[PDB]
Amino acid sequence: GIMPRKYLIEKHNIKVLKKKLSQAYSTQQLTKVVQEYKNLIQN
Amino acid sequence: AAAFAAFAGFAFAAFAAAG
Amino acid sequence: LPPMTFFVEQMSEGVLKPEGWATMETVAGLGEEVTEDEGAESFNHVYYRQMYELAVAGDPWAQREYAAMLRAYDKGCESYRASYEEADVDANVEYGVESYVVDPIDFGPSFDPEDMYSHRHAYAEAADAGVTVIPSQDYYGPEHDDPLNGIVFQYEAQPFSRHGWGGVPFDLTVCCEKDKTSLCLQGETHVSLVHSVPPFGPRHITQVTGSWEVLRPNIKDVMYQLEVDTFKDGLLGKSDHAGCGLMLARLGEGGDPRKGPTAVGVRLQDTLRVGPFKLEACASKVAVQKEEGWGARAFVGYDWLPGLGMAFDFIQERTRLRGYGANFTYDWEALGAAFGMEVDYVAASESVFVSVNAFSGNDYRLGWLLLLPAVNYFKET
Amino acid sequence: EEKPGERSGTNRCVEIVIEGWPDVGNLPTADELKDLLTVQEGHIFEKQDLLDDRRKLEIQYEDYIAEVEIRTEYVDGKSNHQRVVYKFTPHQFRGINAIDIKGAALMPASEVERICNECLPKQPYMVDIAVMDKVRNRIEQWYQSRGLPFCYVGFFDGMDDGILRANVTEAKIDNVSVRFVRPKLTGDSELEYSVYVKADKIIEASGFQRGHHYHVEDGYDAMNSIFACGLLEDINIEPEQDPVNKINVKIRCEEVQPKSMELDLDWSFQLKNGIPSINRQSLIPGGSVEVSHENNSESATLSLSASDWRNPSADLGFSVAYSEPFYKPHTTRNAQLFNTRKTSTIFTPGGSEVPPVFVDRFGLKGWTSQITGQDNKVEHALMLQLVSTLDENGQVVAKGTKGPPTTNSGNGRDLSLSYQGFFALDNVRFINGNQLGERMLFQVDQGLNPLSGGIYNRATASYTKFLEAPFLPKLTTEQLWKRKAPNTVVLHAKAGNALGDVAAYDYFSLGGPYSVRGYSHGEIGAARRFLELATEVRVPLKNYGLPGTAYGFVEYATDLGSGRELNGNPTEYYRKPGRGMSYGLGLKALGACRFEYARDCNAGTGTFLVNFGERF
Amino acid sequence: LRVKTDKDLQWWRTKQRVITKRKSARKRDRFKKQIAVVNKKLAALSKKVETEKSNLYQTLYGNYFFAKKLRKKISSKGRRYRSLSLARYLTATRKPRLVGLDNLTKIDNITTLQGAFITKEEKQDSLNLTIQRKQELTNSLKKSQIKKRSRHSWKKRSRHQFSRNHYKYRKRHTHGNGKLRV
Amino acid sequence: ENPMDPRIRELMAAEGMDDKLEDEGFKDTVLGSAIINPYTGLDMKTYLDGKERHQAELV
Amino acid sequence: RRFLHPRLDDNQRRVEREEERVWALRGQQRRALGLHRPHRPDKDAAWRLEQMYD
Ligand SMILES: CCCCCCCCCCCC
Repeated sequence: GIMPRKYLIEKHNIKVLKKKLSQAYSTQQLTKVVQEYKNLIQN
Repeated sequence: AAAFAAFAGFAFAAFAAAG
Repeated sequence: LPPMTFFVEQMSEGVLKPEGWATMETVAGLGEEVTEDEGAESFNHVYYRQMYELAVAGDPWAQREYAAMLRAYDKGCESYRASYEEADVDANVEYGVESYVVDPIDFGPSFDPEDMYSHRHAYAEAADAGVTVIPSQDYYGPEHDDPLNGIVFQYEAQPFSRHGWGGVPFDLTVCCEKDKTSLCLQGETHVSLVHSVPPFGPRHITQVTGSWEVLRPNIKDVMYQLEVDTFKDGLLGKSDHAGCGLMLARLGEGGDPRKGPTAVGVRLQDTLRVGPFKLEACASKVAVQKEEGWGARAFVGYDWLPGLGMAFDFIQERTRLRGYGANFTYDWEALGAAFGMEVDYVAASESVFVSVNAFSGNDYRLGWLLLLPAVNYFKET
Repeated sequence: EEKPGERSGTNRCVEIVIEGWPDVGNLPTADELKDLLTVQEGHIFEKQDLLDDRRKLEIQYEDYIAEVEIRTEYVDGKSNHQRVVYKFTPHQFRGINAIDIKGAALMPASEVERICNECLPKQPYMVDIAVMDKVRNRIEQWYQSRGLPFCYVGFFDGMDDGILRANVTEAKIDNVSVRFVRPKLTGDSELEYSVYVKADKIIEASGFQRGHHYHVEDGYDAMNSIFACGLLEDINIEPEQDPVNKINVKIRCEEVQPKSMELDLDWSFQLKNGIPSINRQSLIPGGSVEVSHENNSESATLSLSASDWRNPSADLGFSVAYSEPFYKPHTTRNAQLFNTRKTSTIFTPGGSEVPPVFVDRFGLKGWTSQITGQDNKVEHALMLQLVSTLDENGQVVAKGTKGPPTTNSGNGRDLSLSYQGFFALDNVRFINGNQLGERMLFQVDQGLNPLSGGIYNRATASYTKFLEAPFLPKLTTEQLWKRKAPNTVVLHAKAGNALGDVAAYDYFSLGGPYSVRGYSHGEIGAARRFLELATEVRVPLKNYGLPGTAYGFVEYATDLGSGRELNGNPTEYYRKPGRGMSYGLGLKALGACRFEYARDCNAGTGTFLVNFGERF
Repeated sequence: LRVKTDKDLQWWRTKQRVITKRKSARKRDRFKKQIAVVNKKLAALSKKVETEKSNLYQTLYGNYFFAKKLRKKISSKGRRYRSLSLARYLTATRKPRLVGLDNLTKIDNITTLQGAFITKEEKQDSLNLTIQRKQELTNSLKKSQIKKRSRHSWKKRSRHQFSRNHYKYRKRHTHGNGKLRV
Repeated sequence: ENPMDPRIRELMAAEGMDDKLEDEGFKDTVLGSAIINPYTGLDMKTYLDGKERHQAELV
Repeated sequence: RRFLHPRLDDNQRRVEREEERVWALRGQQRRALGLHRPHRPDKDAAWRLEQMYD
């Protein structure tokens, strides 16, 4: 009975970043910011 | 009625061929 | 040569729609169950052709898509081959050597033995041939022989297609009646061409039809007809189903008219929604070699009264007797019965014809309702 | 579209490695599963493809597999080519040692041993959960092959002791019920039912006894026995499980309403100007009024047609149909009153400009037809009909004119009552598309008319033999049993003799496409007695791989010089009494269509012809 | 001059009778048009939009100007508008019979001497056995009986009569569910 | 931004619908026999599912 | 009536014999695996079933 479950922290971080950028009425920065964050994950 | 029918047919054919 | 009224009636058939492409079920779904919907099939055709072109160009994704399509097509073809082999084995198992026989055509009641000549029409089932064979029945036949004279062949194909995508729809029909005295040969062919699809543009279709008739001993003359029709949707709106057609008829002895009587006709067809009225109109003009005839048909519907059907017809001879006809149809359900009425009004002859058909399946109440002709019938000596 | 095609590129999968895939064998093998993936060797891929493949593999194989992981490893750093590895982890049991099957009394011990030997686990530790499913599948397959659908594996026990035991639970028929329903007729497009033969009789005919296994053939036989009654319209049988071994069989039956009525009405109004006048509308045309009553079973269809109202005595039409399907065990009796018109060719043959004449027969015929064996038919008919002759327009013609008499009365219209017997026996069989055997056909027409028909006796006998060609060696289709149509020689003999006084309408003749090829109907002769002999050679083209067959026929028709004996000597009038011998060669295409070129030695004229239907 | 804002399926059903009868509503000197040149045999070129709209064709692989091996024909559900079939006429009357190969009975699925149905390999084995032990070339019962007219007069007379009566009551030609599906 | 394939999504939606049907059937066959409010025929299943207003409107 | 009447009847009787054979084989199918009787219909039902699809 091994039922896998994954630790989804990066997904939550991206969602929170999107929410924070939405609350500031700066959605045009979204694709600028989130992408950079993803690069920070890679290296 | 002949002239109107001929003109309408010619115009419709030209419009269909243009596109 | 038939009168211009016949040609004007032929041209003013109504709103038309040419036949589209045919699609395989195994390849389209990549081995999965699919449903039916137009626009998603011609899209698959043109899309796979474009992806083949791009893969030839060098795009890796197009190559991957085409490879997947090829794998699915090969699997489907092998599955169909295996199914055919299994079906043949099962047919051999059921009947060891006896080929399947076909039911003879039932002509009807007569004073001759009804079971006679049944053996003549009972033949072994033919193979999976492309052509389709139908027998033709004449009006009056020999008293002591079967009344079936002549034959008609029907064929359909979609050639110039690669892997079941694309092609040119093509239909053929040939009626042949050959005896020791007479000869009747009537041929007809249809060809379809598609220019664009909704995803890649508008719906542009062109249909070319050619029909020839030969009656050797009686007429000793042949007749040729060639018509080209172009259909496009949304010409003046979201959807109008605009169509324009041109026909040429010739009665020459052979090939070119060679001074034979020619006739040229042109037709226009369109449907439009204005307010509560969805009107479909088809108007044509024909000129023979020098009278000119005009014809127009219209279908009009009212959404508040969907049960009523209204059709209008207007035919004008050469200048100039104008014939106008109006037909109304209605239906209702009576007590255990259904009654359908039709009213036809013609102003040229100032005549009105009313027809009421009745069907009852529960009891014979309508039979007891109508008993006047029994009293009306008198011996009168 | 393959691996060697694109050796170099970027982000291209090189190899697909599958590890951890269970080797039970019920599931598709490793290569079969590889062939059904989105990622392909030598093709570009992205993370979306991996996610879709993982989700699809998890969904489609949920039960067996607990988790599938897809990983990518660089074959070389600079090449950017990668290898994709799939790892499967299925659900497992901590320990399984032996397998056993309990119950399943009907299953013999041999199958019990076989299924146990089939599913032996290799290792007693960490056994996957596929073994129990395999055992269940094998048992269900065996029982379904045996024909019992409700014999199913109950569940599994013995897991505490590590003994995978499958307890098979069988089922038996317990309760049988019947319901009576009647469907109504309306245009709502949603049928409504009203709930209401003896029920005990239905149960007895079905023969569903309690405490018995249920079989599909049993259901088919019960349905056949219940539907043997002609009164019933629709039947339905359903063996539903009782909420476990009890099976409740529900039977639903609906009868047929025989009454049917069709009415028509036509109106015509002379509008002129303004509102029309209805005072003169005493009556209106009623078209055809059809009344049908199916009810044992006795078909009864009356159709009376009036051309116009206020005067039904003119242009009236009547047709009556009666049929009794269950009057006799192997025979059916029908009676039809109707009219029929057909042109006559024997009376007015062309070979000249002789105008044809149209015979019209209107009357009643009552006949009984029986199908004995499979290919034997016996028909006995008594018919009384008014026979008239009309040429072109509907005008009675006294006699034929280019003059031979048209009928026996001489007025062009008479009434005849006669008896007709038809006997057909057929041993002909189609093997590999070619027919062999024998066929006899006898027709007798006796005019018991003593009322202008008079005494007449017409006898026609036709014998056709399709025999294997003596010269041709035996084909492989007979010995090897398997794919060749034997060569055939067809010998046909037709003899027709007439005695007494017979009118020109029913006079025997000679000619026509069927009787003798190459002749128009009536060209040869019109004599009371005749003899037609046909010899044909038919060879299939399967040896050359070409569809159709090739045949050659020679036919000879002799009137025995009876044209002079015929009343009026019609053959002398049209000056074509010569006996004929026609020979021709033809090809029969797919089906029954034949295209043959035939030459007649009487005039030395050869002609092509195409015909539909078998030659004999 | 106002459009019916509220539309219902029953309105479409009512209009469908008019749609179906518009084909016969066309009346002229020759009534139905599209006749041949000098013969009464009507041409197949009746490309009415209503008729051609619910037309679906398939390119079936029938193998056993280029060769064009594939064959175009109708298959599966013919109508473009799909509707749920009425739950009736499911049961069918069938008579048990013997296969030409051997004593193997054949009612629906073929059954061997035992209770189990015949397998794929068993059919080939029986065929090989009958090839090895062929006999009775001609003196045997005739399989594939030559059907004659009036055969199954009960079936030809009363089978599926209620469906025809229901169709005569409806005269709609489209059951309605296909419209919702599309 | 990498979404699931629409075909899989629709298939799983249909499977979830039939699973919901099975769950409703089990809940009915387990709890629907009891009576909570005899005046309105309120069974235990609807009461414990929070659908009391459904019964109130149905009456 | 001296020749046609017996001959065809013979074939009919022949067919009947073959029919019986089939049922015998069906009995064997019911004999094995302990299956119950297939409750074959009577000849009165059979000749009526001739008019049916059978
Ligand atoms: C190949 C260019 C696309 C348009 C072709 C139109 C041909 C038909 C026009 C003349 C007939 C009315």
